[PDB]
Amino acid sequence: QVTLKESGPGILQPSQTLSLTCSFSGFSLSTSGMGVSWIRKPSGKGLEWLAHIFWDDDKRYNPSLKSRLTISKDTSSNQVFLMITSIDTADTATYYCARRTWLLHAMDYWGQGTSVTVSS
Amino acid sequence: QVTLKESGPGILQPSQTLSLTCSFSGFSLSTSGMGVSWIRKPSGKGLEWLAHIFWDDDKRYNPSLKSRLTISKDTSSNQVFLMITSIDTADTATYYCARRTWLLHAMDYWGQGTSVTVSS
Amino acid sequence: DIQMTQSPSSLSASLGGKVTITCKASQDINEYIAWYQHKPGKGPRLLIHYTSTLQPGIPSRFSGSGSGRDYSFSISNLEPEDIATYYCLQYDNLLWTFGGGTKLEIK
Amino acid sequence: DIQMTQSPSSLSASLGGKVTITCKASQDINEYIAWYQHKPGKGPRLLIHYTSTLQPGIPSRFSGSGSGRDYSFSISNLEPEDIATYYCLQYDNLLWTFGGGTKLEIK
Amino acid sequence: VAKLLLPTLSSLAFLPTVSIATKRRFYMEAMVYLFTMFFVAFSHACDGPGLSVLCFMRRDILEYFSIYGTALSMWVSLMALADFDEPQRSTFTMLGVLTIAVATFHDRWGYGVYSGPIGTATLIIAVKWLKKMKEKKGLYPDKSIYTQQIGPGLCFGALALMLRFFFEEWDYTYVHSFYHCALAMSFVLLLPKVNKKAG
Amino acid sequence: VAKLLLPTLSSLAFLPTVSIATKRRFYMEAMVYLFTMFFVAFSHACDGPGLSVLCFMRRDILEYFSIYGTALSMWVSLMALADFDEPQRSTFTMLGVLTIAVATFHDRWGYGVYSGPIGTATLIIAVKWLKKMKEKKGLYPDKSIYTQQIGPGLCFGALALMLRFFFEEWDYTYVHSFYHCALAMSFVLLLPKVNKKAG
Ligand SMILES: [Zn+2]
Ligand SMILES: [Zn+2]
Repeated sequence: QVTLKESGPGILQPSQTLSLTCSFSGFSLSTSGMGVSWIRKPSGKGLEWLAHIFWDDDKRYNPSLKSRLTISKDTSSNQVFLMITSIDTADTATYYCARRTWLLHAMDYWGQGTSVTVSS
Repeated sequence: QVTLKESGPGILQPSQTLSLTCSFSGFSLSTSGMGVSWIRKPSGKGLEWLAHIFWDDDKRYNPSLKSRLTISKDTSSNQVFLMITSIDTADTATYYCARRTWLLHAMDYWGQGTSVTVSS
Repeated sequence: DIQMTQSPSSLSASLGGKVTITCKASQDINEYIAWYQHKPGKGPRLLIHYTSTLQPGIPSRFSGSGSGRDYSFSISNLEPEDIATYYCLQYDNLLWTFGGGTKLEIK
Repeated sequence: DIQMTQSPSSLSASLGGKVTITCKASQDINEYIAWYQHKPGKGPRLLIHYTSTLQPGIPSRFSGSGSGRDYSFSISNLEPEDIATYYCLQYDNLLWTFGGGTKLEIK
Repeated sequence: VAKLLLPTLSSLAFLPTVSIATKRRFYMEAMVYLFTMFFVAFSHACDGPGLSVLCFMRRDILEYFSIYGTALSMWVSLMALADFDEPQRSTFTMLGVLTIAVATFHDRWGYGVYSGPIGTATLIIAVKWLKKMKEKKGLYPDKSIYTQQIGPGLCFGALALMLRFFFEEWDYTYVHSFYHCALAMSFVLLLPKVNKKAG
Repeated sequence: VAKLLLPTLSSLAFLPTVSIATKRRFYMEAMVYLFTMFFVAFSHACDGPGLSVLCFMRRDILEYFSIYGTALSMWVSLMALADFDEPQRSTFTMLGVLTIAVATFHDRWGYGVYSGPIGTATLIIAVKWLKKMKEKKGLYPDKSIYTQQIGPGLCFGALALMLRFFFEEWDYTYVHSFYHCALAMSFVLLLPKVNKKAG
């Protein structure tokens, strides 16, 4: 098996920072050439890539949003964490995390995806 | 000297065909590699190229307007003639004719230019 | 980042019929496309991980072709299980970019 | 046909000052630009018939430079006679295309 | 008897190579394989006594250009595998031409004439691909390219060079035919599927 | 006495040529001029008795590559004057390499070694430019290119070849220095102002 699972607050206010957390098994991000990705479907839009984090602790952010993403990792729990700051009605989306490999670079296992909505 | 002169009706109705005539001296279009050009400034716009006619009787038309231009030549009078068909308020312009050479391809003598306006 | 357009935003197709999606990239992306089946209420599956190379455990009806700015994804004699939203991923740059997605529907 | 943009649509310049016009082509046009001085109420004069080659009988203040999609036209210490509308002509294809023209004005 | 003709006739193993290279728009590489096919054929045609009468240049020339042509065919195949941009493509193509020309002159029969090109080509290829693996953080030529061009191409390359430099000592007549065949397949399998720079 | 060194020392006339070609991003042509500068220097260094002790390859090799290098320098200069797209560029570059290599081998000292390239280059150039003059209905390379590259470059070309093939019969010592100088200036003046394919 290979598995990823997305966990977060779901419902919260705008003008806030949210934590999104990815927990995974069948592999470890400590493995050479291994990477974990963050991607979201905004409500009724095509898919949007957010962030990468890699085995070597190298990191990459979407230029449109890079000012308000902070990714990080824990190989003890086998988890990866992403923070979106200054959250807004445009961030009403399903958020996914996915495992990229070395042999082929496109992600080959996605998590089930978790809903985020920001409202009063 | 080299000279070109533009002559035409000036003021006329829309939904009509107009004849524009270019008469020139100092050279003849019978000369090897010689060409005469038609170009217009529409009222308050940048310059617009219309048509070419060449010593070998080869001809070229602006793709935007090509359906309503007919160029022709007379080396006996040293004149070139251009017809614009189905004339419209967009054709309110100053029309120029200019001499292209073989050694350098851009036109090097323009005529003084003649006004065209189409109105009721 | 290199924008991509999947030509059909949605397709209506007969069960047991052929269907194809065309993807056009804004620049040459050196055959680094992957095609995903997003079945609603579940995480997407990887079908094709190069222009044409299928992932192991994917039925042989799925195929892709094309090279340099124009690629195609194809199903031969589609099953009712194949009704999903289909995305192309550009992955040449680490600035990953998706197409708009194609919502396939049964006729 | 290959569209071109002269960066300034109009310029305000001191008599005896330097002034420059930048032309950007939509494709590479292989140094086949010519620059024209359209003095109002008269037929245009050819100043420069390649990127840099002046027409005979043109004062030495006029000069042009650049290559492949970006060219520049220049006057050094301009006279009040030099106040005119300046056009660039693309003449690579026989589909001749002008820039929008730059109306130079005295400060 | 067939052993007279078989070293000459097996030189036509490159006729598939030039046909494929031409179809894939590799027009330069198609010259170098066609040139080699011609000079390898006439190099063997002079040596066999029963058809030595047909060939029309001195042994020195046909010998040199059969070796040079082969060594350059290896080079342009390897400088086609690693696709380079115009200033590096034209430079590295010419680096092979000038190096192999001198190497073939300086010591004609020495394994150096192939070791120099294959060593330099492998260094240039490996440095380009290791830079690209560091940029993309993944196996740069897709596993499909490794399993269907590089692996098979170099497998035939090792087979050809071990037929030429070991097993030619046991027999010349069939082994040198297997060498012409094996090496013609390296020149096919090392080429990309299309010449990308043809547009 | 200076007549010993002057045929060797005047080979450095190509050092401006390689410096200019490198600055204009003509990196392949810069190899061929640098290669020629080296092999022309050592070709003359062996012949002069008072410095014949320094050179380290056999006369046959340095003689061949001084002639081949020069004939290919003419070729790549003329295939740089007529800028070609990638499949034709790579093909016509290699057509020169393979033709001149055989021509220099087959009759080393024959005027054919330069006549073949200059004739073929002029045919390929003239056919490309006449097609482009018919397309544009005007003098295709601007009068500025004719008066500042083609005219001067071929003027030095005629001077060099008439110094080599006529007036070398009257004197070798100074005339062959004027030849090295004249031909180094053809290789400068025939090159375009920039390598357009470098991007
Ligand atoms: Zn052989
Ligand atoms: Zn010499």
